[PDB]
Amino acid sequence: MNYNNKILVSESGLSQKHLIHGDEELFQHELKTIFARNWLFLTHDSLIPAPGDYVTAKMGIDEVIVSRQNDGSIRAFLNVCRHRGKTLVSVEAGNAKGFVCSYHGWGFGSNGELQSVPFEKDLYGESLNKKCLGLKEVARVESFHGFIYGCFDQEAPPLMDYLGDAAWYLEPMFKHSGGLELVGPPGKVVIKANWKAPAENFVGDAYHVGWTHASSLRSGESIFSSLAGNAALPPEGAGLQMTSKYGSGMGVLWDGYSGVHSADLVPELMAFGGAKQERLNKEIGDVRARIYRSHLNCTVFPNNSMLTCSGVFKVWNPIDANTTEVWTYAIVEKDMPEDLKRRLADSVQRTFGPAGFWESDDNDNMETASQNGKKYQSRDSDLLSNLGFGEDVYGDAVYPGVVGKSAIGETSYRGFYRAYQAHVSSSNWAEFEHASSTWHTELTKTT
Amino acid sequence: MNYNNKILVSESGLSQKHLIHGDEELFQHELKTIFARNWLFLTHDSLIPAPGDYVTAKMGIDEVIVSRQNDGSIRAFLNVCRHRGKTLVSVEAGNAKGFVCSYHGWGFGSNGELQSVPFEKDLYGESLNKKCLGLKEVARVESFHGFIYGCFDQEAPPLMDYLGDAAWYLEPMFKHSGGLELVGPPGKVVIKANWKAPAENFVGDAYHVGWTHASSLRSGESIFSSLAGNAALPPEGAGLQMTSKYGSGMGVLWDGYSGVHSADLVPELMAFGGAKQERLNKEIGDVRARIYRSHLNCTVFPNNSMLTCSGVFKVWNPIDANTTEVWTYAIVEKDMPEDLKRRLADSVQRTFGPAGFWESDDNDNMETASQNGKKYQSRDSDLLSNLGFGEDVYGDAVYPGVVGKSAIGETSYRGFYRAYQAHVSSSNWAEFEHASSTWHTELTKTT
Amino acid sequence: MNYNNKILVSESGLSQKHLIHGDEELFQHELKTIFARNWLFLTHDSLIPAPGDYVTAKMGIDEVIVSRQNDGSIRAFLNVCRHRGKTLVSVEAGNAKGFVCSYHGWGFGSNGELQSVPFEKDLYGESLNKKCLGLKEVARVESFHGFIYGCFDQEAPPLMDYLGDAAWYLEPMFKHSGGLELVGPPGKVVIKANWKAPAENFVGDAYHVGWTHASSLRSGESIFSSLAGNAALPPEGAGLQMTSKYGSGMGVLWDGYSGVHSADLVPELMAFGGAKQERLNKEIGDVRARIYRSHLNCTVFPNNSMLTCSGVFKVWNPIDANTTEVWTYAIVEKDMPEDLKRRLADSVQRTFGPAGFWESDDNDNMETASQNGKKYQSRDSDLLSNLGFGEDVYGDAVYPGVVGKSAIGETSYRGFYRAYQAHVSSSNWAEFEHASSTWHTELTKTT
Amino acid sequence: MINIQEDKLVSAHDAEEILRFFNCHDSALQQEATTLLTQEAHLLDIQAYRAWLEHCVGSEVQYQVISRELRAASERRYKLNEAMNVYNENFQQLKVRVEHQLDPQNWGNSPKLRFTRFITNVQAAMDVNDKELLHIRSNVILHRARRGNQVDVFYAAREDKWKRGEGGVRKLVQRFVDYPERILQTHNLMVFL
Amino acid sequence: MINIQEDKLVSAHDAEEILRFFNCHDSALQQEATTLLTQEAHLLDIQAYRAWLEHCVGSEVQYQVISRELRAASERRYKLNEAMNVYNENFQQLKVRVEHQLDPQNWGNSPKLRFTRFITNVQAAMDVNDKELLHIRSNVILHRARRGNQVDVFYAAREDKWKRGEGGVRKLVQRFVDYPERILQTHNLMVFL
Amino acid sequence: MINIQEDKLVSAHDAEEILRFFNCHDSALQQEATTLLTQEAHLLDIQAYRAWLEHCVGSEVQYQVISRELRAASERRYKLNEAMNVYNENFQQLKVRVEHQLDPQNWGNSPKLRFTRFITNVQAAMDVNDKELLHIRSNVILHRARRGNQVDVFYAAREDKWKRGEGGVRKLVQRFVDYPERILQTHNLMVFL
Ligand code: FES
Ligand code: FES
Ligand code: FES
Ligand SMILES: [Fe+3]
Ligand SMILES: [Fe+3]
Ligand SMILES: [Fe+3]
Repeated sequence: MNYNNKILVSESGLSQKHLIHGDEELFQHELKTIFARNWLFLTHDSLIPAPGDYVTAKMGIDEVIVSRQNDGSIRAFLNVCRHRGKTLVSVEAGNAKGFVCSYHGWGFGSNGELQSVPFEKDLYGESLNKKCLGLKEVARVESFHGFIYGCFDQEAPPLMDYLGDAAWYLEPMFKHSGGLELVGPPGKVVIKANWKAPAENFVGDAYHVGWTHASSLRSGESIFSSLAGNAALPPEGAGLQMTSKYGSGMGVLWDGYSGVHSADLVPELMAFGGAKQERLNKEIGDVRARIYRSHLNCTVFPNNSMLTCSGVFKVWNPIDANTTEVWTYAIVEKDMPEDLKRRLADSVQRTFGPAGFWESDDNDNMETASQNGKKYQSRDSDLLSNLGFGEDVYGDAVYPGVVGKSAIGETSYRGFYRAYQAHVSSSNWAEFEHASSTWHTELTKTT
Repeated sequence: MNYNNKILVSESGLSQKHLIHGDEELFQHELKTIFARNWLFLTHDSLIPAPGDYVTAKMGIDEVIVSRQNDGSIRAFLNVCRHRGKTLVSVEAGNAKGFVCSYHGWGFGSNGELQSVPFEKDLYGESLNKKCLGLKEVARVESFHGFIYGCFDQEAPPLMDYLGDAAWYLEPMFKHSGGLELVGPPGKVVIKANWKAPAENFVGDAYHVGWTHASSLRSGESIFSSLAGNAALPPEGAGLQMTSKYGSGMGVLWDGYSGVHSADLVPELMAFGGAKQERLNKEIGDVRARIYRSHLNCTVFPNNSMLTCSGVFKVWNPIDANTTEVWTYAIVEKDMPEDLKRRLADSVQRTFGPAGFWESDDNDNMETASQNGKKYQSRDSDLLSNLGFGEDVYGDAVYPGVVGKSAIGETSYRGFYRAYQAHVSSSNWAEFEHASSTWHTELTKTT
Repeated sequence: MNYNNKILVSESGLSQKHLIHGDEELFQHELKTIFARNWLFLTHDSLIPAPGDYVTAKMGIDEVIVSRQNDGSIRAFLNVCRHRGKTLVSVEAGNAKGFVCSYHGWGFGSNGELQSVPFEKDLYGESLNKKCLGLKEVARVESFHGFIYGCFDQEAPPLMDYLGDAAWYLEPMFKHSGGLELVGPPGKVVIKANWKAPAENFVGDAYHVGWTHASSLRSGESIFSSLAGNAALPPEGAGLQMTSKYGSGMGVLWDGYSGVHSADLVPELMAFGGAKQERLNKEIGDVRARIYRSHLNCTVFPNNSMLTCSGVFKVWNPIDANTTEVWTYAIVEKDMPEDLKRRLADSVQRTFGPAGFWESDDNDNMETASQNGKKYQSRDSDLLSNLGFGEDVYGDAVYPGVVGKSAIGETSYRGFYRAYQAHVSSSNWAEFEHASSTWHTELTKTT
Repeated sequence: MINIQEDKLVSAHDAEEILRFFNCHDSALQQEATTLLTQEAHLLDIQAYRAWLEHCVGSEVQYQVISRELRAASERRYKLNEAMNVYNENFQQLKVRVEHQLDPQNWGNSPKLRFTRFITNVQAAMDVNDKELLHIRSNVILHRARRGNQVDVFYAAREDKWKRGEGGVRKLVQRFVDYPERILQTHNLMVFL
Repeated sequence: MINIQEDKLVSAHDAEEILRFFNCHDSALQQEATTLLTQEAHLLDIQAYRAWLEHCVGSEVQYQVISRELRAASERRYKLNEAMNVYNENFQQLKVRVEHQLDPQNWGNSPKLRFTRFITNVQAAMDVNDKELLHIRSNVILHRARRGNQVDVFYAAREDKWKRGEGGVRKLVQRFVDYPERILQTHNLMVFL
Repeated sequence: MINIQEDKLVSAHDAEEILRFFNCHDSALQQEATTLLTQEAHLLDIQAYRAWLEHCVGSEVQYQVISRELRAASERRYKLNEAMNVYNENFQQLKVRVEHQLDPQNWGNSPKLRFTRFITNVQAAMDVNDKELLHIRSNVILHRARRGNQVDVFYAAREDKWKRGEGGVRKLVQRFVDYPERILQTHNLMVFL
């Protein structure tokens, strides 16, 4: 398939070819143009706070070691021995000053340098250019308020620029709250769906909530329980949707600080977020302070999602076009009391974890939609994301980004897929920028 | 591979490249040129007799909903939501006036029309062109005496024309008997074989019966038990073989009305078919009346097979080159007494169902033959179907089609593969017709 | 990928692209250029000593029947019926004068000839050219001291020429000891590694022994136990490495006649090999007699490996780029006492068999190294095999081949991959020879 | 115990079956049942099909394995045959299958197959009316290996009726299995569950 | 019995657990345990979730299933949360899950799912201190089939605490499962182990 | 019970084995066997290999697991070694394997492996001659999970001989397993069945 010419995503992101969720050649092409090019979630400071602390993480289908350096920085490396390519580290986390390959014993530092080679003098003599044999290093590793992302592409924008308009929305909770920590370890489950299915669902799908999650809403007694089975409609201006140039986007449901959490956590959370909101009004303004305690369903392009307040943090790790490995962490505010933190974490896993009853509601949706993308008569069909098109604005006086001033819409899908098409048809970052010079105009075209 | 030039099937259908049973690229190419182009079995009237009744069925690798309309017609649609492509219906059969998507709640009618969209006025306003968002509909749906076939290709011949010469053989049992019903639900089993392996075996393979099924024949005491382990040969003119322009074909074993059924059903059946035959002699003639109570092993091109009298009805649903999902129904005559009908159905499943001891005999044959098609040294080898070549006739005064006046031969393989080559090397129906202008001459070439 | 131009293996075999262990297209290309072209291990005389005795074996992904003819020769044939391609033989070994196909009953002789076809006269008349319907025969079948190899390529060198310089090393144990027998049946296990991973490991990897097998060495108390966890280094000139023009190669560890065998067999073996060595000094010379009782880790290109003395004999049967079916036999000297033979066989399986604790040490190494070859960021990375480069000699007065006069080095990897590149970029044997005219000069380039 | 109007996922049939085991726990009966099922699994495992028939199967047996069509949980209009019979054998029909297994020309039996059964969750209760009718419930995992790399594993719950036959030997007079997997991924269901 | 300094792969917790079963084998207790677990598996299998809750689950229950992060066998510095809770439910939380299962809009429950449990290796021992606290250990294989060709099999060891509740019925007051598979290959773990 | 001339698929060996269990059912023996196997599986599951050896394994043990070559059911001329030994260990050989498991440099043991065994179909019978020789038959499903997404499941029937050792403790003196799967699809068979 010719990705320079192939219209996988229609103008304004209005539709996508269903094959994008099933096509293996395209999946391979995404490895290069999506995953090797963009910012990918690795871990959080709270997971590797001390020198020598490390976790493994996936970047696309690659595995990397993410290690806290002695100088307090974080470097990431391919989890692959430089000799004959055996996987270096077999655990998910620990603390160490280096990694030794179990095949022939090569010793690498936490800084990736080849530090020792057994019988070096006797076998290699002085031939071995160790300096040139360090673990393949991830070019870019940056932090967003403790959230660590990596990018194999040195030409990429700094992470903050990459987050674009989405950053403004996350800052109240990520920055102004005093900071978040990630409670590990994450749950890990494989689903038979394309990574984009849950990615698009978290980026801008509030429409499915009432119907998909009818049973869970009803059962949990959560603060959104009124939408069960589409019984009620979110009030006028119950929230909005936004998206950005590099693909990230999110839905905003005003005030839903306790989020998906069942009645048992609603009072405390609503009390906690309200108290904090009150202090924040003075520091960052009423609007932003409200955003802080408002439920954000967001995808950080391409495969990292989250539900602030609910505190769900996801990585949709790609395996193949119909296979995805879902990592589920809990995000908690650092200043919450320990016991609440503990209970929020359990509740996050309870609702969206491996046995999350909410996440379970979504399985069939994500899986069949992805699998149908391989079906002959559906390959060339069009997935629609035209809801709210011609009503999104850009450059609003209050809410930045391409913004749908409605809780339910497909604004965020449009922005996500616009950025996806641009990358897939682009050979590098400059081409992407060239392909994205009129991004917001494309997204608001009939407005 | 270049399917315009590649000789996958030799002249006169004498041989096929073994790769056709293992080649995944070719499998993909079949999806287009075989399955998206030809008539495929869906269901039977008896399975969806009342308005709103529906079943799901496969067409190639696609899934479709087959629904009885209010006006008594049947329409079929892709089982895929028009919004974001989730599989619409998750059950195999039921009754309903429509289908609601569990992802975002879109409501489709049994007529495929987009009937409701949650919060339509509030979200879409008047933007949504529902008229244009109906389920992708299967272009052609036709009936052969209650047997419902579908075809995605609008340019296809009417089903009767498609059945060609084969129709004459089926009519006594399908039409003149007063009609058949399909007893559901079907058994469903996955085998590790290419769809063409069982397809070719049912279309014209009487040769394997004595040997492959030696143990079953012997054990069941069925009316063909004399052939066990090739002990005896079917008498002179114990039957024949025929094939047709569009690929369908069948073997005819004279008088074997009780077929594969064990001794416990032989007397009753032989009594039933004999009594009916006697009435039919007067209506349709002795020959045709005898055909009615004669055992037909037939494949309706490309992937639907049956054994009349034995009453086995098969769909070889393609999954990949070495995977096939076998659907097994029982066909019974409408006027048979209920208890016999019930027992015939059990007996059909007993012999050819998921635990059919006969069908089990065939497993290894179909599976290894298919799997060997992927083996490097076999890919370019030639499967032979030259038995009886140069003795088939066309345009006979009594038996229509290309006909081998012998119970055992490979006449039907030749016709099946001739039609298969023509389609695979053709871009559309006109090209197929052009490629098939001398079909019967090709099949009788040395006669 | 263009295999004529693609540098998969760098000059002098110094490095290989990691993709070679994960690339499916390349795997397919190997089927043609490696497996269909070269000599492949089938069986041993001791496994099929009497007329009619046969085993099945894999050649690449193909299956073949290897049968002892009446005249005492051995012929091999594709295990595939010439009619419709069903797998002919379903067992792994037996004795018979022919094979009958269970599909339609065709009877083939142990000589591969089509001998009978059921109802031949009645169905085929005289049409069937049986002479032309014999099982597809493996062109070349040759013996190396009872070890039977086959080659589908008639243009291949005789097996002895193919073994090249490696033959000199094996002869003391394969020829001068009075002969070996293979104790069957073999263990069979599937590992998730590329065939080349264990192939390269056995061809020249003594470096991993101390570290990879630290636990086993320590636990078994075997004669190499001093190397556990790289505690000690093999003495000066504890052995060497060699490789040859057609890819075969091996490591030599002086005197290690009891090899990997735990303390319980050390005394007897060391006594046995010493006594034999003493007789051989007079017949073949001290050096060669010592080689006999020296531990050879050898790969006979491309996928057959062994550890003489330890008596491990392996076939790395290719399934796909990350799947390999490991056959493990025991080699024993014919004149060893029966009880020792029995116990050596158990010990071989105990250490390197399906539950071989040593072989288990290697699993993760072989599997992850292979699987990492598919990982996007590793595909174009370089596996290093530069150890000892610029110190190998060719044409030595005593030890023939390209030889590294050091127990631990990557000499044998270089020769293995040099031959692999040559074949992969070659369309036939002549091209390989042309590509290999300066093979040893390439291997010693900086020496 | 169970109110199917409250326990909305429970079938009337299932609620019926669980009631017979909850009331009277006859410890010695459970042990008899265990022995009976263990010996039967043992005979089946070693492929002593004739012994199985002779010692485990009653002449009036109904050996039934069904496959239920997938239908809406809330389906109440569509009333065509809900299931087909993978097995629905009387003693003579089992015997046909047994002979088919022992026939020297059953090519699929060479090389010899390997069966391993794991019977668990045995429950036993005498019928309320027929004092000679023993109800036995048990679950089976059936592992079948053949031809080097073929492995099929079956899973099922067995609702049996066993009754003292000739010579006082309790034999199977009814086995009913509603097979859990709608589409078999085991090549076939040619095993005696 | 176990010296963890010698038996280097053994966790302190595991060594603790095995000690309670090795000392006193109360044959009748093992049989009670067996019955309790068999009936509980039976109710779960037929999806009688309310009956399960009513008859098998104590009001003070802790129903916990954890997933332990993979760490070096020789790791002794890294001390962050070792496991997450796939389940950590009190009675009311189970009840939320039960209602979610019975809800007519749980679309994933249509068509109806098929569960089959195999409980084995039952061990039972009264607690040393609380004479009313029964320790039960058992292993489960849980087979779930749905939508024609979806098959998920779960495997686990269950460390339970059961205690006589109201009406003298022994009910589950604690279930602890350290799930063996770090990355689930079963779509989800939405089953009651 | 079994006539191998009639029951044509039955091996002489199998017919022999089933005969010892059919005659005398010692209910208390079956229960002892059950306990013995449950405790042994428990120790193996938690990786207490030294405890296993110390408490479950006799000094004269033969621990054997074979893999039979696939041959024609009707093969009677070819008479070369029918099977190879995946295991054929004496006590000291088991001990070598145990030490290999506990060695801090067994890299494959980090992170720690997870084992779960399910023992079923236990049968027990004293030998006819040696009144101190207990014959125990049982089936095992062995589940091994490691490194996030590796899952291997083994299935087998165990023919054991257990005998009272020092301190009156019944220990395993012979385990024989004819492994059902000719080609292993589990990476290796490095587990104690
Ligand atoms: S592969 Fe890592 S040291 Fe050789
Ligand atoms: S996918 Fe069906 S309503 Fe959205
Ligand atoms: S396939 Fe072998 S005889 Fe026909
Ligand atoms: Fe959702
Ligand atoms: Fe057949
Ligand atoms: Fe090794």
